Amino acid sequence: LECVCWNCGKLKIDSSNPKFNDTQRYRDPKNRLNAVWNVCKTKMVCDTGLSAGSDNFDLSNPSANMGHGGCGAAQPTIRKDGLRLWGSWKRGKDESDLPEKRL
Repeated sequence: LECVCWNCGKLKIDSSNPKFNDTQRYRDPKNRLNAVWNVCKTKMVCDTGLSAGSDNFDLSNPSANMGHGGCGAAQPTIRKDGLRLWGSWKRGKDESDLPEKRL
């Protein structure tokens, strides 16, 4: 659940991130899952393939602009409570907004 998007169900990360391929190197399925989850447990938003922060529009190599097609939905923080799972959404940078906690 942490590794997968909450709404579209797609992986939060794609081959775009070099760390993703570094994790993909692993042959054991368990180790691959551990690595991918370790990388993806920080991504709180389903990336839409548009890296915000790079203003250089390189037209020489269009091959590096095809995102997996994410929906941008905010991701929750998942915690274990006995036999239950709790998901806490956090919105924006403002600290006055209480996170939305749902079972």
